[PDB]
Amino acid sequence: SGAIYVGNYRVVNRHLATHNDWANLVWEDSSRDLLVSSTTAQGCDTIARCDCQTGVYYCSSRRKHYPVSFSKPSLIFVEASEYYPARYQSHLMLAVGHSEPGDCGGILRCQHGVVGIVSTGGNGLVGFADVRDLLWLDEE
Ligand SMILES: NC(=O)[C@H]1CCCN(C(=O)CC2CSC2)C1
Ligand SMILES: [Zn+2]
Repeated sequence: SGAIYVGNYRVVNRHLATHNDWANLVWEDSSRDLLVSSTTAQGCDTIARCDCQTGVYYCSSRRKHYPVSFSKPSLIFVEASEYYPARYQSHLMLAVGHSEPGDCGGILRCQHGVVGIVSTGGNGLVGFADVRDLLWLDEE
């Protein structure tokens, strides 16, 4: 579990969104595994607006932050889950990290701010939903 709190937005994995998220919906995209809902209180996270391919992510199944190298956002095949059917998830970045279920949500960050949020993983893979192109998170 985990979310990004920027401005009056809460960014979560779409497959972990609550009823309150759906009832206060701003934007959702199943192909990216992302959902954004509105918040009453202002958040403290800042979104990175950069081209970093190195950063650090939080792994809840280890209680640890790990440094990682990650690929550029791309269309990657995601096998069948209890969450989605075989498809291609877009705007996904992969790294060698550990992951296990209970993982989605953890933040990936660089020196500029938040880059994205664990979304994929396994056999040593940990893939993350990029948010750096969502410029509207910084306003309104
Ligand atoms: N984004 C997806 O399609 C996910 C949905 C949940 C399951 N999934 C995973 O890769 C689970 C790993 C271990 S924590 C992430 C595919
Ligand atoms: Zn950066």
